[PDB]
Amino acid sequence: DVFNEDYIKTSMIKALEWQEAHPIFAIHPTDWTNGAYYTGVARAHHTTKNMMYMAALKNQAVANNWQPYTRLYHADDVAISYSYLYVAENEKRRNFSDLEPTKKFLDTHLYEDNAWKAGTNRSKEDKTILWWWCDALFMAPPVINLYAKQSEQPEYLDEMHKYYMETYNRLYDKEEKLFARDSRFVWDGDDEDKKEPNGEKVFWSRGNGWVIGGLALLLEDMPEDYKHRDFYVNLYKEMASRILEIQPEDGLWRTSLLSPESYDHGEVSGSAFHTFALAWGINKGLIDKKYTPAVKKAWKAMANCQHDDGRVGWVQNIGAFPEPASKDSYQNFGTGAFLLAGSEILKM
Amino acid sequence: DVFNEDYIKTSMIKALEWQEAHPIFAIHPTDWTNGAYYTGVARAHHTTKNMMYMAALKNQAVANNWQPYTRLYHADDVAISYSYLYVAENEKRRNFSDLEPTKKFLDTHLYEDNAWKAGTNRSKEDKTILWWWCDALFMAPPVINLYAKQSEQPEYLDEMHKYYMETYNRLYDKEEKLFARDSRFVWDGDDEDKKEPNGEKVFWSRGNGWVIGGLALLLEDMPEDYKHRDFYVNLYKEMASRILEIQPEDGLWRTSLLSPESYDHGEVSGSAFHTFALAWGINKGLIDKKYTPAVKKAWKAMANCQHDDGRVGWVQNIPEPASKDSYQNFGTGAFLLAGSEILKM
Amino acid sequence: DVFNEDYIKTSMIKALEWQEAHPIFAIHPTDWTNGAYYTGVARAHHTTKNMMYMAALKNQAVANNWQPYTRLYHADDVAISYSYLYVAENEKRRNFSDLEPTKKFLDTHLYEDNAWKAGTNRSKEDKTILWWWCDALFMAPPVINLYAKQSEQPEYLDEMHKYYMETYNRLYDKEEKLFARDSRFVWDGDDEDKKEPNGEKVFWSRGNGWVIGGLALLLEDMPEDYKHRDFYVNLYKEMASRILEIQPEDGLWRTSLLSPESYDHGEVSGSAFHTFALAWGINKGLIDKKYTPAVKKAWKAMANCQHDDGRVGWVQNIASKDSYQNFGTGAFLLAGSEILKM
Repeated sequence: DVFNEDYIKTSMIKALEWQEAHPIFAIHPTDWTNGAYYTGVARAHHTTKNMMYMAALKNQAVANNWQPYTRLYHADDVAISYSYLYVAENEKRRNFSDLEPTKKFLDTHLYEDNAWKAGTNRSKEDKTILWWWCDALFMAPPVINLYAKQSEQPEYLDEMHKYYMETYNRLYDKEEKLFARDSRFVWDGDDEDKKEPNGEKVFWSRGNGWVIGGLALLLEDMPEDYKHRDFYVNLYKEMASRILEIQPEDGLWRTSLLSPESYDHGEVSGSAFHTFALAWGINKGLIDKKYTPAVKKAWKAMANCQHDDGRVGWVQNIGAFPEPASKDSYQNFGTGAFLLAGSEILKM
Repeated sequence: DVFNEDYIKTSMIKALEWQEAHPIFAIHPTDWTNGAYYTGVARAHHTTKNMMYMAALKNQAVANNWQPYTRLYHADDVAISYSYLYVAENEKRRNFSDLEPTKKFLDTHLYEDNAWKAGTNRSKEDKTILWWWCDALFMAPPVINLYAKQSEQPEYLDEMHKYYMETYNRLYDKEEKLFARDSRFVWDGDDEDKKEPNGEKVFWSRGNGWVIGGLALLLEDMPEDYKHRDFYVNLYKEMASRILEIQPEDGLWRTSLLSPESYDHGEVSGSAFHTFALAWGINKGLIDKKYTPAVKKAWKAMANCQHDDGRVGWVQNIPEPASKDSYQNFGTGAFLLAGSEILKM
Repeated sequence: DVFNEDYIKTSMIKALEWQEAHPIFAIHPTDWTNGAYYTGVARAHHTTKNMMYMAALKNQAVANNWQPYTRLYHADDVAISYSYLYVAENEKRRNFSDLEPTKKFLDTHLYEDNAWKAGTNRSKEDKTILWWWCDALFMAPPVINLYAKQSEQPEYLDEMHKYYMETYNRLYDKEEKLFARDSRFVWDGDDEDKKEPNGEKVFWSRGNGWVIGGLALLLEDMPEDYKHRDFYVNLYKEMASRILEIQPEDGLWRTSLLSPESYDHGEVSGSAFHTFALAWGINKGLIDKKYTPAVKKAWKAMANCQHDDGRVGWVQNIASKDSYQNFGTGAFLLAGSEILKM
């Protein structure tokens, strides 16, 4: 019974236990894959207050010495600080959490020059603004926002806004209400554009999941009266509206948003970010309650991809565009997304 | 059959496995929560000799670089050295274990001045002697005894005894035969005496379980001829009689010793310390064998609170109400201590 | 149903998950027990390509900061570098893998003097050549061989061969086609001779498992035209023919190879090394096809010693249905990794 509150809490614990027994990273335990994963752990804790989530969060923060990863120009490398900030706020204990290494990262990232800001890169991926790919909008903005809030330094939000607007102005497709992953996927309108197998624009489900899930985390903690809030609220509603509209019949979004018929089964990690962001918006009254059944159908479909031992399956491995997954494929960020969806499904 | 030797062994291993897969700490892997946990893992090893226990003990000792935690005035931060001392004795490898950080801790703890010894603290907790709260008598005394034993330096015991007597003189209720947690729970006869709803003095089950289970560990290894040994033996027998006398009908002590009716279910960690200390005393001949069925009733109750995947449940946190899913690493340690003695009965 | 491809892949994943949940070492996570274990994990990845094996390999290499253990004269302390070289080759990723600590170890191990090379030791074990005990032939040669291959430095193979020949000249019993563990077990025809309860020479199953397993790994990656290759092929063929010949009825080698009657039950870790090496050679064409049933029978007997939760049991410590070791799980994964390919 996938909608039963104890079912959902037990499924969430089992997903945590499975992933804790299978640690994984792309390049380091402090990298974006674990940052996204522990961000989901953090929200699962926020909803259930179960000590086991907080144990895992504290475990990893201590093991990593409260360090972000080390490419200071690189948004991916600060995603882990969300978990650090969350524990610092929610574990009231002196001589324990340390936010200095996060502060140091953010100061360099935001205020120091680097090759990406300088716009001197000449590659296909076009690495000529700080956040030149859409996934960055999950990795850095929610951390800068929670940092600004906890430290009472609103100026970080201004710097966040400047870079978020650059990404938005480059990659947000105003006609389709979805983000291209990077400049390669923006159309010039001719026979050399990158297209899906059915000829449509490429909009990657997890790619857009990062953005919309980043919006839900952002709006969760951004001040009510922040001077640019309306910009974020409206982007969130526009993207939510499209994602709802293109949700496949069986409830799971495919890895390709506009060419879902290219895949035989839906993909869990992008679907989990959408279900998180959607359930969040319904719970906050930003999205009409009549959308509850669509958000529940996704939840049901993802719940049925979870193995008896807790593994969250049907997750596409690391990438930058639509690719297949299978029933045993997993990743820590995919467990993280499932934990995010569950943490909001529980509040409906 | 919860009394079958093979049932108990497989239960204890599952409790270890489940806790190893769910590591936890209050402030650090070397903190008292882990020191109590791995002291239960040490005693499980000592009874069963299963290589799985010793693997887990060596893994954390090496991962922690043999260090206790860092507040050298604080008995909680040396609890972890019990496991280190146990590995140094029982893992037969020269040049593997390092007891120097434990020695550095004990020398500063016992011989150098600090603000708790100075007596100037003005808090409600009254942190005006080294071991100003009763739980400290599980954390430091058993480690100082093992250290004194392996170093053959009995002066460490004399120093242990001095501080142990301060805690006993402040907190042991000679009429009730149980310990108050700290000065706040000691009655002065005035307006803010702390009472249970039934009017009785407040004695915490796990608080007393730290003390009596610490007494069993101490007497396990203290020399038969130590000058002060009788004092610990009679303390142990007095607390044991009272703890037996107040045991609830279903086997499990509640979090409150003199007001069990304030809780709707028994609590596992305190009960496990009592069960360990009581079983140990029966096996050593300090407690009369007629008390076996009661010790056994407690083991059965706790064995039924273990989940199928090994989780030891009904453990009150360091607080949310204790529930069937609630666990702690020191609760799994206490369950392993109990099992380690039930096995030898 | 132990021969089905699926049963085999899921058994190996269970063995991995059980071992990963039960970390163990003799003295350090980078010691030989773990080197053996991760070497099985790397071969399981090589056959299956399952991302789970690679996550475990990457995890331990970063946790250990790519360091072998610390006695540079000692072959045991470099066994963990096989997994590091494996990751470096197979995880295509910049500024991630580090082979400098392995290179430093091998340069000192192979090219600098030490007390064992100097020949001054005067004990029963006779620690007077670099690799004075046969297990060292699993620990160091495969790592040297893989380092030589990835660095394009065949001079490392030449130095490997010098030390391998020493251990061969001392410890390989040419009439029995098996290795003695060290000089204590070699006969000189006096009362000091060590014998089994039945009068036979002592040949240890795991001891020999290390050698023949080492030889499969070595032959897997040594260039085909390497000038010393025939020595290694011939040795591998001789050992494999004998180990086939002495394999007990129920499929499992006992701890003692010439006195299996001194034990009630076979032992898994040694068996799993034999099974890996024998299955490897059948697959490579070095061993006759007709020996498939004998290797299949080993795999089945081993498969039946795995608990439901993945534990590989009946492994003698450094033996009972419960007894396990990390290098026993490693040997099980090695065997599986070749059985899959038959």
